[PDB]
Amino acid sequence: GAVFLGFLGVAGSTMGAASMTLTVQARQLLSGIQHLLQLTVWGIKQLQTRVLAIERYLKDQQLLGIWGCSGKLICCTAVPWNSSWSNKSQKEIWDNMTWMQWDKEISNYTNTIYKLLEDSQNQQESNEKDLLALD
Amino acid sequence: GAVFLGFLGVAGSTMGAASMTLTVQARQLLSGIQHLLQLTVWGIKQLQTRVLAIERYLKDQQLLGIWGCSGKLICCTAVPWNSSWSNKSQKEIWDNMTWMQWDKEISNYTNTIYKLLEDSQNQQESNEKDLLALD
Amino acid sequence: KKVVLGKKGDTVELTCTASQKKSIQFHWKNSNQIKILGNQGSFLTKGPSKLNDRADSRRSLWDQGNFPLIIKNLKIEDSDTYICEVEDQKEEVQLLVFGLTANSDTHLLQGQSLTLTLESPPGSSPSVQCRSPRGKNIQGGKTLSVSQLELQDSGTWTCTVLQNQKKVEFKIDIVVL
Amino acid sequence: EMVNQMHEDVISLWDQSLKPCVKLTPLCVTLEC
Amino acid sequence: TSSSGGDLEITTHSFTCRGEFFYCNTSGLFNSTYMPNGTYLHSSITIPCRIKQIINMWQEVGRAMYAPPIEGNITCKSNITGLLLVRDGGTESNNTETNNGGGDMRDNWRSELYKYKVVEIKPLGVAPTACKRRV
Ligand SMILES: *[C@@H]1O[C@H](CO)[C@@H](O)[C@H](O)[C@H]1NC(C)=O
Ligand SMILES: *[C@@H]1O[C@H](CO)[C@@H](O)[C@H](O)[C@H]1NC(C)=O
Ligand SMILES: *[C@@H]1O[C@H](CO)[C@@H](O)[C@H](O)[C@H]1NC(C)=O
Ligand SMILES: *[C@@H]1O[C@H](CO)[C@@H](O)[C@H](O)[C@H]1NC(C)=O
Ligand SMILES: *[C@@H]1O[C@H](CO)[C@@H](O)[C@H](O)[C@H]1NC(C)=O
Ligand SMILES: *[C@@H]1O[C@H](CO)[C@@H](O)[C@H](O)[C@H]1NC(C)=O
Ligand SMILES: *[C@@H]1O[C@H](CO)[C@@H](O)[C@H](O)[C@H]1NC(C)=O
Ligand SMILES: *[C@@H]1O[C@H](CO)[C@@H](O)[C@H](O)[C@H]1NC(C)=O
Ligand SMILES: *[C@@H]1O[C@H](CO)[C@@H](O)[C@H](O)[C@H]1NC(C)=O
Ligand SMILES: *[C@@H]1O[C@H](CO)[C@@H](O)[C@H](O)[C@H]1NC(C)=O
Repeated sequence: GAVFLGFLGVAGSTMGAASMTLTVQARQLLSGIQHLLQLTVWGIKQLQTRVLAIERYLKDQQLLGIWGCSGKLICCTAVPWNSSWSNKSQKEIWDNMTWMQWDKEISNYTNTIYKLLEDSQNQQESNEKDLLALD
Repeated sequence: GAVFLGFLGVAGSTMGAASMTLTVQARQLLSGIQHLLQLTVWGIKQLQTRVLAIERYLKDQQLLGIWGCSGKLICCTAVPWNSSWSNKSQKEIWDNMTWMQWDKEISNYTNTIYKLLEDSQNQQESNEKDLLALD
Repeated sequence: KKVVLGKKGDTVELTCTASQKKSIQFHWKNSNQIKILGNQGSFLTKGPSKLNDRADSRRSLWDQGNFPLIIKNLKIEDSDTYICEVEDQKEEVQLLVFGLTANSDTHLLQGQSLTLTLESPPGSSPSVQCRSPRGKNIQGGKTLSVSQLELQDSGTWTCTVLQNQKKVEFKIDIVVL
Repeated sequence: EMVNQMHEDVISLWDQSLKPCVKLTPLCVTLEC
Repeated sequence: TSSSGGDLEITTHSFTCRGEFFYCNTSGLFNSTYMPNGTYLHSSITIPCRIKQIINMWQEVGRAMYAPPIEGNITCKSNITGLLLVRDGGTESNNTETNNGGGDMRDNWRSELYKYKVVEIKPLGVAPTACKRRV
């Protein structure tokens, strides 16, 4: 995906391609089985990138936290979809609109989904207490 | 464990030893309660290691993801064991074959277990939908 | 099996194969495994044998994985199986070298006789097919002789000996006066 | 093969280390005999 | 009992000083027999090993041509760690035994690395328990 990250697919490959290259990125990195006096500064600048990679990585890989699947690579949410948002089915979805040209179709619900998602997380917290109010 | 990682036991100590030093690594790091003009380059080389530590750390500490226990330090899977694989019980298991000489006994099921494990993860996904097909 | 032959005065070539083509460790060792010639990494261990004075090899070829072995100025005692054990197999050449001469040394006369002697190494069952400038196909074993030796017999004689599927040519020089 | 690695490190070291005036090294390119 | 000879570097004590080496014959220290006594004799006294210039390479087959030496006044000391030997063996022998020589570096620096065995970590480990999930 051109960088240490974006590592769950290749551009132009439509959705299903990237979605499945998830597991093969896993399975491919699972087993593991001249230098100038001022190369210093290149190494240096080389450093940041990797850190920042992990940093952002977490930074929302973290805040998949309030989204209920931090750390991992694959959510499934619990919200009712609004056909007003995309109105498409997996067939054309995964095989077409090579994502970069996919999400622009929904460039606006970008935060409405975060809305509904954290909302259902709080929904779960509410039902956990409802269920615990007796035992 | 000789490095920032491998930090859940000591070599030669058989399994039970390392398995329990897990929790005491936790409990021991919980509370927290000359320099040459070219020391630069040693610090530099010192850097990578720590990053790469976290990097690999995650990199599959991450892909404990598809294994259903990423992030953490201790899984319990959900698969039926093949006595053909080791045919041993915790008693000798944990007290003997100081792991380095333990896993070589099963140097081949290395990926069969990943097989069955991700397989049961997908098994859970399948049962979640079966169960949700009505309500 | 793959033999070689010599002429008691010649050299000979003996072959060693290698698949890595890489100059890996070979050693040349005779029947009961004395060390004769050996690649020690990038070096040749002139073994402790009868051949501490003679044997050799084209040295460049090793970085190709073809390791040779020569036996210069063969005398009938250098006649023996060898072996090359490059990586996991022990290719065996077998060298059965001889030579030959005639009885007459400098002086012959017309109507006289001459005989032959072939200095075979032990264990050989050869057959000497020998020629003449006059077409005297002396058909027989070792000791080839003829009761007729004439001025027309002048000129050397292409003598030959078959030792287990090969031969090698020979002078029998004939000079009068 | 750590030993081979040290080996090749050393061979790397020796040549800018040591300067052969005129090195007569051999070569052949495959042409069967 | 047998230093046949050949290329100087396998037999003679060949060692690097002034960048060059000291090449003598099989006359020194190479001789003694052992039935319950040695066979030699009895400060800096003598042994005649001299220098060449046109050397062979331990590295890759093929000659080399070095420089005329320095005027003089050189010295080299040492601390022998050990020795490099193979029986001058065979099947001509009757009850005397002889050892005889080394020129392959891959052991010349392996009387120092029998210890060092490089390994990855395989910090992902498998073991049995009684762990299985909800159905
Ligand atoms: C892209 O086009 C090629 C045509 O050569 C096709 O084989 C490939 O499947 C297309 N990409 C996707 C994701 O379908
Ligand atoms: C989304 O769908 C729900 C029920 O399907 C509906 O109540 C809500 O108004 C919809 N919102 C949008 C923006 O379509
Ligand atoms: C929207 O979804 C409805 C569902 O019945 C479908 O019939 C219709 O074709 C869709 N329209 C568009 C523009 O996606
Ligand atoms: C993707 O779109 C092309 C045309 O744009 C269409 O032929 C194809 O069927 C679509 N994908 C699927 C899965 O139908
Ligand atoms: C969807 O996003 C685009 C972004 O340009 C915006 O213009 C559009 O108004 C959004 N949809 C609706 C219904 O407003
Ligand atoms: C290893 O042997 C020592 C004896 O020196 C013993 O104290 C120790 O318990 C053994 N290791 C384990 C893991 O029991
Ligand atoms: C593992 O065990 C299951 C049932 O316990 C069995 O069906 C399967 O064939 C076994 N496989 C191996 C490799 O032992
Ligand atoms: C294999 O498992 C069976 C189960 O009862 C046990 O009886 C047997 O001793 C085991 N054999 C080995 C070699 O572990
Ligand atoms: C481990 O093996 C040793 C020797 O085989 C034995 O003394 C010890 O009891 C074993 N461990 C257990 C838990 O039985
Ligand atoms: C188990 O692993 C070893 C590793 O050397 C391998 O040789 C063996 O074939 C494997 N078991 C089976 C049944 O193949």
